[PDB]
Amino acid sequence: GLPWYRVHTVLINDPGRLIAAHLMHTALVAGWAGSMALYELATFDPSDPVLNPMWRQGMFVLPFMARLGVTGSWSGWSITGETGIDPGFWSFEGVALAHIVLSGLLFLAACWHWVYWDLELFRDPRTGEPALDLPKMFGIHLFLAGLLCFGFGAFHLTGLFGPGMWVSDPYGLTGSVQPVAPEWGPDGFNPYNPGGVVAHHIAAGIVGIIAGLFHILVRPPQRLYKALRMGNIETVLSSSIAAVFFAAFVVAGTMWYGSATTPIELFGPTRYQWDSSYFQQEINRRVQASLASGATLEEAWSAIPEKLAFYDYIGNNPAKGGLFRTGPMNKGDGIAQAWKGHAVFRNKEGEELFVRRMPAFFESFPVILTDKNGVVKADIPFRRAESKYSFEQQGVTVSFYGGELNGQTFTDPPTVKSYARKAIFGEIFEFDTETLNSDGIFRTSPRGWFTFAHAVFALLFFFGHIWHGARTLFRDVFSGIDPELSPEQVEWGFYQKVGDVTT
Amino acid sequence: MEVNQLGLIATALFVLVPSVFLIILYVQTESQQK
Amino acid sequence: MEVNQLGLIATALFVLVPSVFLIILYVQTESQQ
Amino acid sequence: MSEGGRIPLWIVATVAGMGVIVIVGLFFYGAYAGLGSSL
Amino acid sequence: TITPSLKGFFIGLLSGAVVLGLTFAVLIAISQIDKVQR
Amino acid sequence: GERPFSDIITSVRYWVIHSITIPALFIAGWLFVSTGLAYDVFGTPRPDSYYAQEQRSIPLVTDRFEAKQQVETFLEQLK
Amino acid sequence: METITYVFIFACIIALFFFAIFFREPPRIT
Amino acid sequence: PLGISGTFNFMIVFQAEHNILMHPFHQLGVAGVFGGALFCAMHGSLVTSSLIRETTETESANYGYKFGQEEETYNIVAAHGYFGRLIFQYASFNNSRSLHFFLAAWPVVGVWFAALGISTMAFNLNGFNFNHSVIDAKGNVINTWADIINRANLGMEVMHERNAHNFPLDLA
Amino acid sequence: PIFTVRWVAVHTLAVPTIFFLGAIAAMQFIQR
Amino acid sequence: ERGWFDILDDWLKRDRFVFVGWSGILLFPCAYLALGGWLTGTTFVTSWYTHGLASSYLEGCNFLTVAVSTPANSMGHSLLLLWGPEAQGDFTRWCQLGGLWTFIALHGAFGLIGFMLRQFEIARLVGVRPYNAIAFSAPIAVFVSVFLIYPLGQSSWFFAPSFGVAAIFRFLLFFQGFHNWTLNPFHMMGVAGVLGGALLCAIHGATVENTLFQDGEGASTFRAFNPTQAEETYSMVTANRFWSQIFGIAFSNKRWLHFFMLFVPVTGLWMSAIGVVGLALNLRSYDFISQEIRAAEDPEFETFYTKNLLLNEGIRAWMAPQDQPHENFVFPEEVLPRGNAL
Amino acid sequence: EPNPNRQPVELNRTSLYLGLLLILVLALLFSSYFFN
Amino acid sequence: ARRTWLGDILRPLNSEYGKVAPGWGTTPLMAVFMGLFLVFLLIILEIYNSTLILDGVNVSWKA
Ligand code: CLA
Ligand code: CLA
Ligand code: CLA
Ligand code: CLA
Ligand SMILES: CC1=C(/C=C/C(C)=C/C=C/C(C)=C/C=C/C=C(C)/C=C/C=C(C)/C=C/C2=C(C)CCCC2(C)C)C(C)(C)CCC1
Ligand SMILES: CC1=C(/C=C/C(C)=C/C=C/C(C)=C/C=C/C=C(C)/C=C/C=C(C)/C=C/C2=C(C)CCCC2(C)C)C(C)(C)CCC1
Ligand SMILES: CCCCCCCCCCCCO[C@@H]1O[C@H](CO)[C@@H](O[C@H]2O[C@H](CO)[C@@H](O)[C@H](O)[C@H]2O)[C@H](O)[C@H]1O
Ligand SMILES: CCCCCCCS[C@@H]1O[C@H](CO)[C@@H](O)[C@H](O)[C@H]1O
Ligand SMILES: CCCCCCCS[C@@H]1O[C@H](CO)[C@@H](O)[C@H](O)[C@H]1O
Ligand code: OEX
Ligand SMILES: [Ca+2]
Ligand SMILES: [Cl-]
Ligand SMILES: [Cl-]
Ligand SMILES: [Fe+2]
Ligand SMILES: [Mg+2]
Repeated sequence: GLPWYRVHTVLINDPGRLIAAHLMHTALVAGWAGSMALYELATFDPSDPVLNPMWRQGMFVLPFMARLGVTGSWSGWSITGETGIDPGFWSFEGVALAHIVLSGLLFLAACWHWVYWDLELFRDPRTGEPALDLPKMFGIHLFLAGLLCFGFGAFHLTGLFGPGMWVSDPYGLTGSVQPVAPEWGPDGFNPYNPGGVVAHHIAAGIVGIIAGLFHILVRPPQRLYKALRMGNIETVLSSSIAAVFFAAFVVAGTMWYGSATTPIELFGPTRYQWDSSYFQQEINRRVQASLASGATLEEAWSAIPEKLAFYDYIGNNPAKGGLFRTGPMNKGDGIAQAWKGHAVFRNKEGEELFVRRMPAFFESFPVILTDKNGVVKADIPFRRAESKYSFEQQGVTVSFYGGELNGQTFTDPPTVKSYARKAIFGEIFEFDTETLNSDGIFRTSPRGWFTFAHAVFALLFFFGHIWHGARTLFRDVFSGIDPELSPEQVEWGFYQKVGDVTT
Repeated sequence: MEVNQLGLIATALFVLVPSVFLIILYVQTESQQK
Repeated sequence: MEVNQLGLIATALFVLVPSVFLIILYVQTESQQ
Repeated sequence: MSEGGRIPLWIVATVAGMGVIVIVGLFFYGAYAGLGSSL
Repeated sequence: TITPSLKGFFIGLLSGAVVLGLTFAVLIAISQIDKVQR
Repeated sequence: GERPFSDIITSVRYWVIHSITIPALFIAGWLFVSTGLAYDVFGTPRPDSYYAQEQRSIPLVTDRFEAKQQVETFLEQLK
Repeated sequence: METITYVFIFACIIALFFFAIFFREPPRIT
Repeated sequence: PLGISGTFNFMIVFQAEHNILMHPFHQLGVAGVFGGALFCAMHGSLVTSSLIRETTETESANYGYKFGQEEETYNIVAAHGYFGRLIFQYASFNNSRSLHFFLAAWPVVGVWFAALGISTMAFNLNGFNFNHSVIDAKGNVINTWADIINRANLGMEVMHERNAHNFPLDLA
Repeated sequence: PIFTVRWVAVHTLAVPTIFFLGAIAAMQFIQR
Repeated sequence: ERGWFDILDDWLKRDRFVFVGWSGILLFPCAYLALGGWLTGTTFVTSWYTHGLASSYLEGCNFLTVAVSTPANSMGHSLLLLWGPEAQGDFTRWCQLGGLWTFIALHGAFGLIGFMLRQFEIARLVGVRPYNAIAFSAPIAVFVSVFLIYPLGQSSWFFAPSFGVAAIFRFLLFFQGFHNWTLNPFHMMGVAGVLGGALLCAIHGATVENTLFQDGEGASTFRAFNPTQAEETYSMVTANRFWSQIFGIAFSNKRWLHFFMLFVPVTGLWMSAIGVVGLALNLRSYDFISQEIRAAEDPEFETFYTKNLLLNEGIRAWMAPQDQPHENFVFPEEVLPRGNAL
Repeated sequence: EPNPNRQPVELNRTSLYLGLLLILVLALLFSSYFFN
Repeated sequence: ARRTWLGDILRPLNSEYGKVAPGWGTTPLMAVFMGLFLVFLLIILEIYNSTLILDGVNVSWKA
């Protein structure tokens, strides 16, 4: 009989049951989307988009609904923190309901096509054998894909007939769904320009319509039909798998580096924003502008939004997690409650000292403080007997500006050392570690988890492409080579051209 | 030891679902006419 | 709700073990001549 | 002439091998002198 | 406005086309001279 | 087909040709180093060119787009 | 519960060794 | 130690105390097991590539072989003709006896050398030491990748068995 | 002038190899 | 008059000492440039400006210590094209900036594509199934995950492996100290496939060689085989009985045996590639949370797992300042973790 | 009408033993990380 | 086989199985579009990589 890894090949010459199987797969995927959204709604806390946004809570499909304009709940909240909004039917709950109903309808259609597999449509009128004209099917489906792609760009993303898409300022403070006009200049190919996303779908959509019409109306060259085995449906499986692993690598890349379609309020900040101190630079720029205008130090730091400070914290860096540290980021460091304010460290002489921040590479990191010129001025020693830079020897204090601890100063060395240990993570926050029984160990964000799954799946699908591409091009020898393979074709000197009996 | 509480069900289903898949296939192979 | 931590594995095996027993028997019946 | 076997293969192999021994020996000498010798 | 890196892009592009063009012209030329007998 | 390698390298003609070309290539490679040209083609420091006489800092490149000028500056500091 | 789980899987493996050796499909020359 | 993490502990301490990575017998060991795995995949794929057709599209090709049959089940001339063109003709084995001797010899010899590496570093004849081997004209040490290995080895050395050493040299 | 693929392949490897070996030989006499 | 494409196809597929094929148009330039780049760099090119390291024969390194090192961390994931905005056409600067690293990695990647395409092309011409090509997907998955995906998840090419013997050793130790890579179950499956593959190689070769039929009079038995012969040269029946009695189980199907020899090392390498994709994101198997909770509360609880984390912490602190020079780490002596005396 | 594309499925005893070994050993390997 | 109303409507769209254009057909044109597509991918890759840097194209969150 068929071995276990070949059971599904019974569909190769049965178009009706292949459609049924594809219907069942589609029902399962849509049901997953609906189920996933319901589970997230049952667990999502909407009360604080500043310090407990979705990406702290392990939300995976919630950001994809928000990306395209579904931002509100039938229960009255919005993911931007509004109250008393009417989202209409197309709330998070409505989207989930729609997918569950779709799943059921697809399931019923699968049953029908499985029972009534022997449709005259699937037979070649000439031979009476099962037959799919795959070249024309490609044209039909490409034309349809072009129309949907165009309409998505021209009506949905523009807001012309639809909600638009999520856009934000460069620091992810004021994101919202907005209509977006196409960008038709070279900045349309900038991955951080959302107008390029709109222009892409308009232009690529029109191209897909034109190419679709071409592939509907023009037959394949005999040379290409033969060489790509266009009568063999497994050729389509090979090149489709290749297209799909290409796409999977691309979405993994744009998720990890960031783009207009992976905004930080939906998926969390990138690792590179920590690497380049992106948020720390903007915080310092605002502080210095406040000071230049006459603000006191307390005022300058108090003018920094908690949300901005929270981005400047390594517990939100997606490169700080672990493969088996499961669940939301809140399960690790806790549910963030409030910024404690900016810690300023000084030695007994009064010089400001700066805690050396932890790089993403390091599970643990020492506590070392330098002056503005990078000279080491204090640390927490390991060996004590020859310590020279201890906080006790150097009289290190810490003062807080902004946040909960604004205006307070600590001098007790263990307390000063505890704050310094928090400062290697960037800005310091107070966390609720009890509600989830958090363990204090960093986890990655949806940005991290999406990237991992899609890079892994992309690589695995490379094998699938190779496998089915081989199966297509070597179909005649799938069960073995010619029982009487002429030694003249495999031994040297007999033929001038390899594998050519006429040479 | 404070282990993950879902570790037990995860391991149990990891063993049982594919093992049962194979047992089904084996037994219905043995029962086919010989 | 503070439910018993063993409730899940208890319910899962309670369903799965006898259910798979029946599926094994059904399938090898179908495959008989 | 292009005729093969005029120069016996065993002499070719012996001479080539000794050349290899010489060049590799020079490299080991260089490990103890000049750059890379730690001195 | 053609930036230096755009000029560099064109240099890379033409360079690659030349390598490929010459490769195929040579291969085609050799294959036309040195034909297989049937 | 082509002649076996064992026929080629045991022939007088092969060794007449290669008693000239092999030593010539060897000596050219020798001179490529012994004249110091290899240093300047590849930009490799000579033993007296890793550091200036008193400098204690390795000339690590820190700027992506002016790294070219950065190396050029590091080299003029050797004086 | 973790120790029981580890020892259970180990014990199943040892049982499988027993069946795979003594209750193998016998090699037959045809 | 007789355990999985204990094995890694043994390996890391061994690297700190013997620089085993820089020992040529361990390098031969790696060539043995990397090469053994490569030739395993190679031999497996070449014989599988040349199975003689004995089954239909829905049967496993393994049923094309009957235990104890007198005829070989694959076409070694076909396999050789493929492999000789992949590299070059003389790089391939056409003699099954030479081929299978090679498959035995390569991993066995390499692992012999692996075992002799451990058994001779057992008496503290250790891996190559190129620490500070490259020096500039004044005498500044110019680091190489060997010096970076040394920095990692030092971290292993100073931390292992953190309460056991009272005197400055770890002499066993 | 009749070249073959084998001749070309041989010399793309052999010619640089001898040149490189002369270079590495000379390096053995460099002093800091 | 057949057309130029078919004339070219003829010449490309002529039976010659080294087969060319359409795949050779990609394979031979890229493989040659990858190999030539490595030999050039390890012979002549420094790593002073990218790493503060000497790395060539010209500088005094030996075969174990030469390398073509990765570019400086400040280059990011720049393609570092010779004509690109960093080297701006200057070959000398390009070498000093690390351009040979991306040169070798990228030409090597396309060379590996060309080689697998060659395996398909030759298999199709001689009429065998392309399992050899399928087996080669494991080397490709390893190369792509380790030399491309891993650095692309990190801050820059700088943390990719550098092309050298000792440089690769450093990469191993970095992965222990920073990733606890030995604890990773995907690496463990990789180890199982490589060691199991080496085991299968040795045991199969030895078994054939010790169940040979006497097919000649020589005491050296290699000559008593003819490639065209119909009969098995060794006794499958005797081999099966021996292993059944020694080990408990034995192969009985020669086709399954050889497919299993493909399956085991190929699957192992694929699993290791998956773990490295995780490490690209620092998604490590670094800790067991239950172990850390117990150890943090109970200072008498110790396992080999906690012992190895102390080793890792030593590795990180002692190697990071010279291994990551762009970080400008200064770790005063007093902060370095050290046990007693050492 | 009966579908002519159906085929019986098979798993012989050796394959059962091989599969159970794979599953049980994978479980023995991954369970520690599931418990964490 | 079973005829249906929708099946009869769709019949012409699945009626030219195996039909081909002679010889090389539109292969040369296809090759042109493939070449253009390759260059396009190279452009967007090098813009994202900052190997190709264009006036007014700031590849950053700040644009
Ligand atoms: C006004 C015209 C217009 C505009 C403004 C856009 C705008 C855009 N296009 Mg679109 N496009 C258009 C017309 C347009 N397009 C037309 C007419 C077509 C033909 C149908 C296309 C087909 C097209 C494709 C195929 C792609 C775009 C993409 C994009 C986005 C590029 C920025 C980016 O993030 O790329 C990121 C992607 C890249 C930089 C390409 C990477 C190429 C890889 C490296 C090649 C090798 C892949 C392979 C699997 C190897 C993996 C190895 C790895 C494991 C190491 C941007 C939104 C890209 C996109 O969707 O990004 C999200 C994209 O892939 N467009
Ligand atoms: C693209 C896939 C994908 C991604 C990126 C996410 C991402 C996320 N999920 Mg979701 N989820 C998914 C699919 C996905 N999910 C599916 C299909 C289901 C139904 C099962 C769910 C059900 C789900 C629930 C119930 C929850 C999440 C949660 C989360 C968040 C934490 C995830 C975590 O801890 O993983 C941890 C990752 C692992 C432990 C990795 C598993 C590695 C496997 C076992 C390897 C197996 C190896 C194999 C056996 C070897 C074969 C070898 C052989 C071939 C030889 C994160 C945002 C959590 C959350 O916070 O929600 C608010 C949460 O509670 N997800
Ligand atoms: C669009 C994607 C796609 C599709 C439609 C197919 C379809 C097919 N494959 Mg291919 N393949 C793919 C991708 C795909 N494959 C990928 C990504 C890989 C690498 C992982 C492969 C590697 C592969 C091999 C080696 C073989 C096939 C074979 C087949 C044929 C028989 C399938 C079968 O009976 O399995 C039956 C499967 C089971 C009974 C159990 C599988 C359980 C898996 C291992 C774990 C469970 C997965 C989980 C339920 C869902 C995950 C989904 C999502 C996360 C991706 C069928 C044409 C076979 C063939 O060619 O026969 C002639 C064959 O030998 N495929
Ligand atoms: C087939 C063999 C082959 C392949 C695949 C590569 C591939 C590569 N080379 Mg190598 N190289 C080769 C042979 C090859 N090379 C040879 C023989 C030499 C010696 C001359 C070199 C010397 C070399 C150097 C010195 C460098 C490279 C570099 C590179 C990389 C960048 C190349 C690039 O961006 O080109 C871009 C150009 C193209 C892709 C050509 C496009 C041709 C298209 C298809 C024409 C179609 C036009 C279309 C119909 C109309 C569009 C018109 C347009 C104006 C709108 C890439 C990995 C660079 C590198 O590695 O950086 C680290 C680098 O610095 N190569
Ligand atoms: C019939 C009907 C109905 C109903 C419907 C429904 C109710 C449905 C549902 C559906 C559903 C409710 C579905 C679900 C699905 C799910 C799924 C499909 C899942 C899957 C999963 C997976 C595949 C996973 C995997 C994994 C794991 C487990 C671990 C980790 C790793 C991974 C991720 C791989 C209505 C009334 C409408 C009407 C019409 C008719
Ligand atoms: C990069 C580049 C390029 C290329 C170049 C090339 C292609 C080169 C080549 C080169 C070469 C191609 C070289 C070679 C060399 C070689 C050598 C250097 C060798 C040595 C050897 C030895 C030393 C041996 C040893 C041994 C062994 C191994 C084993 C046993 C025996 C004995 C011990 C003897 C171009 C221009 C395109 C562009 C720019 C960039
Ligand atoms: C939680 C674990 C759940 C896992 C669920 C596992 C699903 C397993 C489904 C296996 C289905 C097996 O499908 C079974 O195939 C066999 C042949 O192999 C069919 O059997 C058919 O073929 C055989 C042999 O030609 C005939 O003797 C038999 O009369 C005929 O009906 C059965 O009619 C079908 O029931
Ligand atoms: C207890 C030492 C003196 C006070 C030091 C406070 C550092 S900050 C402290 O850090 C904990 C870990 O993040 C958090 O859980 C908590 O919210 C926070 O208050
Ligand atoms: C290298 C790109 C491959 C594109 C192939 C296009 C072939 S084009 C094709 O070529 C034939 C020659 O073989 C001619 O007979 C024919 O007139 C011409 O149109
Ligand atoms: O035990 Mn286990 O490790 Ca051989 O060194 Mn000394 O002793 Mn202890 O230290 Mn290092
Ligand atoms: Ca607690
Ligand atoms: Cl230890
Ligand atoms: Cl001591
Ligand atoms: Fe064999
Ligand atoms: Mg020297």
